Amino acid sequence: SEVQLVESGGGLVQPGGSLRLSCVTSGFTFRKFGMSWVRQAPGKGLEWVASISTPRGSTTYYSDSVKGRFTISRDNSKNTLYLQMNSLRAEDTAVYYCTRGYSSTSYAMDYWGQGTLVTVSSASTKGPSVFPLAPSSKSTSGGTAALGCLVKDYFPEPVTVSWNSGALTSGVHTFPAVLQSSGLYSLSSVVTVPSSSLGTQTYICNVNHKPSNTKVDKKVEPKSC
Amino acid sequence: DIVLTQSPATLSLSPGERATLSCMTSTDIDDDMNWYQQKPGQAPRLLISEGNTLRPGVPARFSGSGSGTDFTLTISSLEPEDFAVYYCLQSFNVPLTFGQGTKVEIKRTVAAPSVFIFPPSDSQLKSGTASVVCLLNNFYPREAKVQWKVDNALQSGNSQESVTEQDSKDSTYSLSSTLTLSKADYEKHKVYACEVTHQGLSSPVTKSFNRGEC
Amino acid sequence: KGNYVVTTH
Repeated sequence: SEVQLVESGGGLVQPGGSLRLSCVTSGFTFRKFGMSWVRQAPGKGLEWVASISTPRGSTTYYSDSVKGRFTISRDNSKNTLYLQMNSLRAEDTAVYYCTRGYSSTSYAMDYWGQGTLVTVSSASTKGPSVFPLAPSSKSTSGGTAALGCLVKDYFPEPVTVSWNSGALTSGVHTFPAVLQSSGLYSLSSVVTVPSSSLGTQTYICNVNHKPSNTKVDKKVEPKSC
Repeated sequence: DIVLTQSPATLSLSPGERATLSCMTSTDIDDDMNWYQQKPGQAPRLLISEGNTLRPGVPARFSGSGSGTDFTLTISSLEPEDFAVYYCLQSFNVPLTFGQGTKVEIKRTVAAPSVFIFPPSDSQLKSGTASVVCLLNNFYPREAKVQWKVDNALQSGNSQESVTEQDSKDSTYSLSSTLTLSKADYEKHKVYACEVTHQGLSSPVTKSFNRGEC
Repeated sequence: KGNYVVTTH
């Protein structure tokens, strides 16, 4: 794509805090286009945030959700769009996209950046505890068993999970993380394997949470008894 | 603010079939309707702009129709790359507002889940909390109800679910439900059960364990 | 007619 929009300035912030996003554009004459910010909360749809006029940007528009807290501006000499974000709240957590208005009379977006993630939370960096989801003692003879790992209570996203250092991929399902009421995340990863393998094959989940430098390998085995 | 209502929220079709997506608006927006496609992990892409205008470079199988209050995006014959989420956007007034999306997903034959329940590990219990996990593996269609029962009492408010994207090979979903209890609450009960309702199962399937069993 | 301006002057 000849048109490029590159967002920066995102990241973690405490409730009540501020961030300034920037978007540097290339491939078109920036001063000739209206621009907008649009955001997408985790697992949700698109939501318009703000728009700014061309050329000078005298004229601006805001969603009620952000009015009075956020300010959109532009610097045409730098091909840059800004979003000043004040008094941030948890519900402002989202990927923020810089977007170009496709015509001289519409803010409907044609081109979008890749987005920048803004996470608003009071949680502290914390590595997960990793607990086995042990295969049932009643696993069907000659049939299929399930086992897994629960990766609990970490912040921030993301964690990665592999099985047997990446050698085991067939039958693996690693679920999207869930944000718990505590403000910490949890997710589970499972795999189905032959019941006949449970006594002899090793199953290890390899969990990596880079923000906390947590690296855990958990062998998941039938529970003794 | 103008409300955009997209339906159906999920459209289940096979490659080659015609897809019809609807967006109705709460007031007359003339012809200022726009349609976007979005794939997981990617930014949206504009398909059709105001006046049902097909964007340059977008394949001819995409077209928009309607004006006023009732708008349609048609994909004349679905290609594999077209399974994605689609959003409508009105650009008549500020605030600019979007529909909630329609997911175009791959239809396949009915597949019942395999179901597995997992007790909390001893190491977790040592920590003060108990998570009980129920897995529904490889099912289609997406609709699935998971009901937790503790000594036959229906639970509410203390579980969370997560679901995978459609599998690239077999077009099924998988789902986990996690029941979270304090250690003290966990230890004052005996039987933990997950009951699964899915149209592939002729009646609901329950998997259970008793505390203290191997 | 819409309630916003994109190109000013």
